[PDB]
Amino acid sequence: VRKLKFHEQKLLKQVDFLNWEREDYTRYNQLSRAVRELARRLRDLPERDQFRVRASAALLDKLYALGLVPTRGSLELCDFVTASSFCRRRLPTVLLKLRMAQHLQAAVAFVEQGHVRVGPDVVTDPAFLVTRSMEDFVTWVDSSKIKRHVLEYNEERDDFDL
Amino acid sequence: VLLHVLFEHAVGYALLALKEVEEISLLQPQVEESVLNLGKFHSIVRLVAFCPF
Amino acid sequence: MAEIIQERIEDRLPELEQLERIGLFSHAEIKAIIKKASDLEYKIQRRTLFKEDFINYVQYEINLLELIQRRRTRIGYSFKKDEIENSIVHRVQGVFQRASAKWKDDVQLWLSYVAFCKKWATKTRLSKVFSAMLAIHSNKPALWIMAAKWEMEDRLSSESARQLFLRALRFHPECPKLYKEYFRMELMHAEKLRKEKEEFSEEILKGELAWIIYKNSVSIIKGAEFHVSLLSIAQLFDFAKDLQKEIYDDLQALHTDDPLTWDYVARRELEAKAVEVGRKEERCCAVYEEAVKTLPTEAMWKCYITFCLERFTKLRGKRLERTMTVFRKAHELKLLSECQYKQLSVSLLCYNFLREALEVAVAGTELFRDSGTMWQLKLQVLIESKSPDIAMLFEEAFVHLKPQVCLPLWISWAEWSEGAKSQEDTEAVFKKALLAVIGADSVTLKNKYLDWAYRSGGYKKARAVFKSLQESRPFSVDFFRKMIQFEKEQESCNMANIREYYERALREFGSADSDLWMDYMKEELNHPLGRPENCGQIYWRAMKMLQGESAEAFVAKHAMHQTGHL
Amino acid sequence: AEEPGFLEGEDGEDTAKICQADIVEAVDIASAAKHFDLNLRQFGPYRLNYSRTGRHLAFGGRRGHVAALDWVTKKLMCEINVMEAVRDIRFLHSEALLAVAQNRWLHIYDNQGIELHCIRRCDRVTRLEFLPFHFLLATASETGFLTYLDVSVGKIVAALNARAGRLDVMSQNPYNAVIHLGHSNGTVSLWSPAMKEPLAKILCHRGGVRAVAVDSTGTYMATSGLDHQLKIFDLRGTYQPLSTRTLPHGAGHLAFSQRGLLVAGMGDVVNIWAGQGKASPPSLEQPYLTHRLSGPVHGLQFCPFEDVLGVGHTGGITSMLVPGAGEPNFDGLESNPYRSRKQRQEWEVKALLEKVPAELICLDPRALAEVDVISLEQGKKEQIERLGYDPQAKAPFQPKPKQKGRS
Amino acid sequence: KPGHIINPIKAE
Amino acid sequence: MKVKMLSRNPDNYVRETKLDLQRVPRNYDPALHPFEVPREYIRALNATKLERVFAKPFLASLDGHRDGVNCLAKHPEKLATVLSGACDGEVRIWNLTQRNCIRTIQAHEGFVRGICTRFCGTSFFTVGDDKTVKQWKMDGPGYGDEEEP
Repeated sequence: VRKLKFHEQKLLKQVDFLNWEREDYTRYNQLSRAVRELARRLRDLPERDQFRVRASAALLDKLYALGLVPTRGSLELCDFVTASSFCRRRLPTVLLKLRMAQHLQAAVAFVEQGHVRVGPDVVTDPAFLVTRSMEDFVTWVDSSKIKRHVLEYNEERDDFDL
Repeated sequence: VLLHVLFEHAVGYALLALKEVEEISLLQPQVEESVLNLGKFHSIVRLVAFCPF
Repeated sequence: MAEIIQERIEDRLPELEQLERIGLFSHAEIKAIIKKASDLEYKIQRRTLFKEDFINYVQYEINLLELIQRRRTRIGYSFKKDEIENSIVHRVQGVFQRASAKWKDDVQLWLSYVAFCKKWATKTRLSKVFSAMLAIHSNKPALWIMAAKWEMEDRLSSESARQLFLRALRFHPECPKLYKEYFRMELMHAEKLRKEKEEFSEEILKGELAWIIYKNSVSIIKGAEFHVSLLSIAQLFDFAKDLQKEIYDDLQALHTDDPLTWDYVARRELEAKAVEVGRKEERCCAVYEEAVKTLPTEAMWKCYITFCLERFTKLRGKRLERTMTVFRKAHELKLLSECQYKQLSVSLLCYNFLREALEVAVAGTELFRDSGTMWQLKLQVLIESKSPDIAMLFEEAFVHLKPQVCLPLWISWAEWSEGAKSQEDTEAVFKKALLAVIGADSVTLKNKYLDWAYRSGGYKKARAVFKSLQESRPFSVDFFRKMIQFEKEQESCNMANIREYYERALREFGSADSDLWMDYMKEELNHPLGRPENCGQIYWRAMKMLQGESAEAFVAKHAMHQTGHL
Repeated sequence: AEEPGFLEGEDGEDTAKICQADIVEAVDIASAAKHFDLNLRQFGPYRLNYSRTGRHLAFGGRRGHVAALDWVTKKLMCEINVMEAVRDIRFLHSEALLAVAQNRWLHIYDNQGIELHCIRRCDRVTRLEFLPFHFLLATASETGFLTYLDVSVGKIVAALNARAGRLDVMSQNPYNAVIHLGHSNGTVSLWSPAMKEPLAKILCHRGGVRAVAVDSTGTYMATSGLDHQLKIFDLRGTYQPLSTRTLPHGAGHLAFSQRGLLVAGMGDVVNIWAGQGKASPPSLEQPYLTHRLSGPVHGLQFCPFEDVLGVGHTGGITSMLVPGAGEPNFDGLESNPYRSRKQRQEWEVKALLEKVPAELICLDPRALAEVDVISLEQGKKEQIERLGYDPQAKAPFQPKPKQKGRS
Repeated sequence: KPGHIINPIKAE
Repeated sequence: MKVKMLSRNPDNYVRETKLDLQRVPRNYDPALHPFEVPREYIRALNATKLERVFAKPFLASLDGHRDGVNCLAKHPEKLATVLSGACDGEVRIWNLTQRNCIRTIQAHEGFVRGICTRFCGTSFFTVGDDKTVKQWKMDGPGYGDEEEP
């Protein structure tokens, strides 16, 4: 609507539904809420329960494997998982960490043309969480123009390997 | 508060008539616009006579 | 916004529905009035206001008032004036009051308000309008008179007109126009009282109340003309001969040493039969020299000479010797000025009298040797007399004229030398003239030199003179237009020469002369030797060289030429 | 300033047999431009809605084609592809906002094609209709539920279980603001968000009710059913059938114009009855105008202030010319077709400050003026249920701890 | 009127 | 067949220049303006809410007496001139427009128990605990002259 005057705002607190005329972070928030809520339940079990030991170990190793957790630890670190932890594991930002790209928009752009592969397979979805194990095996796809430039700068271009 | 004011200028004498005014609160931020704004000033003050030199 | 506009339309409804009830207007006509009134209402209720919309609103109601009036006569319906006419009239007055407040300085708007109030409004309403206008426009004497005129002639109240005049003189103590109209109105008041007695104080009836005005006004304004003016209004009324007699006697007694008073006495004496017309004139003259002995000033003399010419131009021999003596008499007194010397001499020439004009001419040259205008006046006389002294005239004239710039004398000498002197002497006169006159006055001299060459000689003589003068830069377009015409009259008509003359003229005046460019373009089309395909480049050259309004004038002239209107 | 249009035949001519081609040539070029035939055969049959101001039109196809446009000028505001079936389309208090009844949930769109809200609660909605002065959007669902949504705030004020099976026939009374629901029982139900039960039930047909409509004044109700009957009922306290006629087939769609003309949608054929309407219902004796569509009809509506009727069908969308249907003189402050953006945004602020609360909807719009006489204990009971507790009840006494041997 | 002194009623 | 349709002439409804204001035809048909009773009830409720928001009665306080105020007298001819008297015996004249004290006089010893103004407005009368009735001039003393009853 139109900007409200002083007296109008007192009468109408908010009209935000009709107030018309950059990323949702909605699904990550739901997953972050499910993890934290699950941590509350397991914390409420008796401290010497064998089920508590097994469930907490199974949960916390899963988070560590996907990279949402920095280091091996207890349920204390489990309360720090947020949308930022999920965003850090996306494929474009891993390229930005690995210095394969210097800007996020450049890192995103590399993905859809298919210059980036995770092992044998080529991944074109920017929304893709890479595991710690799979992070070791991300590289330029062969016969890509970017890989030519890297080899040319290093003076290591070999045309027998195409 | 209807009264007449005599104003002397280099060009001549001016006689003006005042219709109404808020006397007690005249020097207050909202009421003072009665004389500051030309549109509001015309509503309460009229020129009844003028004699140039 | 429109809520004020919607406010005013509903007020118009009750009188409109009454017009439907009488049958004066049809229901469709009622709709048309509402629609048009709404459009005019929108213009005057805006935040941005113009004077024209208020006039349009007022003019519409006046036209509506007339249309109602004409229809009421055909039906013979005279009722309900208050519900219909007074409603419209009151609404118009509100518009004028709003407009007059917005534009106080506009007198035309004020007078339009006054004019409407006379026709349609109550006299008490018109009283307020005059007082409101006079409050801010008291510095205009004419507005005071208009209010006083309405009170006297229309409202028939002499008392109210008197206070209006008396107050006006306090604002304008020195105005002669206010005194004269005040003088007239009191004399007009005396006439009204005289008629009043016939139907059924005495000092008022005698015009003494107007006599007080005359005595005081003369003291404030010490002028002969104002005194003479007051006597004129006094004469216009049949009664009060004593008042006319009193003012007339005071005119001679109080105002002396002024020529105007003496002239007035003389013209009054103007106001078998040819003899009877005669001895009045000497009696009028008898006054004039009587003024001369008393007042010997130069100004009084000319009033006597100018009287003499008027009788002569209006028996003709009889009027003449009066002019002869007074012209001579002034001449030894040397009081007569140069302007009246010419006026007599020209007047004598028109009536075929050729011996006196020489005496006037000689007297002017002796008195004013430097004045070249008198020398031209003498020059015209001797040609009329056909005396063989024209050659002697020029030798005397030029030696007396030390200034080199005497343009009419040089032209006259060239004209005379053509008629009664050899061809070589005419060329000698022309060459001397071009040496003496160097500036813009040489423009006319060069044109007459070229015209003489074609007539005295032939085309060859004109070509020789044109070649010599083609580099003396002060020119006119007539110099080149004449040479173009001479080339056209010859049988050869060399097209190269025609273009050569046009290029020289366009070099001098091409920046400003739209006609010269159009003439050049028409030459290439209409001439048998012309090349019409050059017209494209002439137009392109004309547009670039012409500047400002001249360029746009050429476009219009050429567009007119493309059609047959030319 | 303006007068309604007319259409009278001469020399015994019947206005029913007059075709649209004859009307177009005989009327001015501006009105002739209002008659056009959009042809969209590839996607499903179309449902249409006119904006409350007659300037704007929006439509939706069964296969998922949704577009909004100014129809006076031929400009396209938006054209989008929703990825599933669409059952109904409605405007929301202006041309700016569009609500679509998709296959699985309800969605809110801008007039430029931008999705704004997806309401997960409202699911499998068949019919939509907007109450303007309360800012309420009413939804009828397949599961049998009736839901009210407050668009001003974004909260669902009420969700009512009709408990009558599938809900597919819905209309509103502009004068009354109640909702009418048709059933296979032959009954019409009146609903308000305040009640958990219908305000009234009226038996109208010997078979299932297929269409329902009421006039702008709120006086007359028109219904049709499988029993091949067209009925007109008096809603002003009487509920009796004023007029009855037998038809070849039950009317799938019905509507009322602002001057009281009644239109019936029968398969691929549209029929219009006109009556004097001056304190009288329309005459069902003989139709006023007729027309045959290319495909079976799926939606009907009259433009608010124009002499045109909008028809949606399988072939596409057509615009008919109906002389005398639109109301001639509009008010510039409530619904101005010729309004600027700044005029529009001043109007919406006035309306928002002026919203009527939901609980005030009753059968009588003037019931608030009437003085209710109830027992004192009756008011005491009613205060309890609305609040959930007695606000004047005294809690059991607990002595305070005191000193000098009193603790 | 905003600036005018209001006097008591007088017989008239 | 004879027919006209509803065709508004645009010049009647669209303004003519940008200097012009938009035209607003009005129709008072009750069918176009429903829910009149609930609608005006909401408008009345909003007005009462705004009245409570905008209620700000306090304007100013005038200081200067050295003891409690006991008397008040307004001036018959002037709105902005008022007279006051304190228990210490001083009388003060105030300008309401300027919100300051114009004059101070030591009128009495003890309280001043009353003060009244002559109807013309050129004098006022006072009464104190010294068993005295005094008449003063409303106009202030000239220059530095001490004020005298």
